[PDB]
Amino acid sequence: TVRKNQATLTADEKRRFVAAVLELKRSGRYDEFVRTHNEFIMSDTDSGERTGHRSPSFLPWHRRFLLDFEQALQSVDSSVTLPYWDWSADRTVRASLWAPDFLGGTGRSTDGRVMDGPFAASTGNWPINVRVDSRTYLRRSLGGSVAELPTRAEVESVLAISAYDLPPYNSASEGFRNHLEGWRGVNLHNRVHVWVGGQMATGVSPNDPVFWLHHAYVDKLWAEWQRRHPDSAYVPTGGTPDVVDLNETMKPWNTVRPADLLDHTAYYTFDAL
Amino acid sequence: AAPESFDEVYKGRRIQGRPAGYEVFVDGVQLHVMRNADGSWISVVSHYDPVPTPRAAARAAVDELQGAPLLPF
Ligand SMILES: [Cu+]
Ligand SMILES: [Cu+]
Ligand SMILES: [Cu+]
Ligand SMILES: [Cu+]
Repeated sequence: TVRKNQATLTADEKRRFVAAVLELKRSGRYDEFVRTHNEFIMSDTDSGERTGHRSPSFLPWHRRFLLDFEQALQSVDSSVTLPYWDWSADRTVRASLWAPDFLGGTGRSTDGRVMDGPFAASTGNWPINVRVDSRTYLRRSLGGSVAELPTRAEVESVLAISAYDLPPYNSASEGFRNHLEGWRGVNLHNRVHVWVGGQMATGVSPNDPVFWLHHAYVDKLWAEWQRRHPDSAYVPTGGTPDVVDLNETMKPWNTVRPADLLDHTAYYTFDAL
Repeated sequence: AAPESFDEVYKGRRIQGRPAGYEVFVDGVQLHVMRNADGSWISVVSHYDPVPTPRAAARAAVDELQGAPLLPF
């Protein structure tokens, strides 16, 4: 139950994480996480119902979505937990993250195809099935569409925002959640998806295993924010159309509320917080 | 008001847009797009990267596709 910085994993831990992810792909379970996510990407809108993104529930929805995925990994290998990618620190293509023993590198310039690591199409082990772009190979263009990941000073500016979220509780909001998500301000989470490129820049972004490591670090930033602001908590707290209030349940699970997900320690701890 | 319609060949491909609340096509295949509260647009193949107009979202999708047929959403 401890989530570790990707940069600190041992060779054995890297091996076991890759093997568990590849087994979930082989069995057909992985692709249904990709499909769930795309359905919510395409339905969450600023003027209508919004649950997984562009809304206060972006953070608890991804916390539970990651917990679903980690649980599925642990059904293959109980030793595995999701590692996190601190992109403010590991900000170049020569991060061991992108080594052939972990996620593989950037895509070639012709067609963006990833050519090394365990998820390269050439292995036969990572077909892209849930897709919109018709190609069936994993693609990336690290640093192609935006030339820099967020920096720690940028992260710090966002962590300093005391209000969790503000009306109208969407992509136009001020406050912490939308600055972390990235639709306003210096842009943390959205920019990272743009920086990786390939399927990570699309609605089928969980096609790239780095999705999980990116969201595990966004999830850690929510935990850090909570520590910086013990007097701040999830909002809204009741009666808000189209938005998940603190004590309302969330789709797709229907049985869990943001309130049940604010304290990550019920589920996991970080190597350091 | 929704944006105006458009029709052009961009990088060899036909992109079309029309109010519906807005629809975009790449070579006759519908592309999911979405408008943000601030008036910017994204599509499902560039969904973390707001651009100012639906044509810009269509063009971003053609850039993303690198010649690949779009699949119907
Ligand atoms: Cu998401
Ligand atoms: Cu969308
Ligand atoms: Cu994301
Ligand atoms: Cu204090």
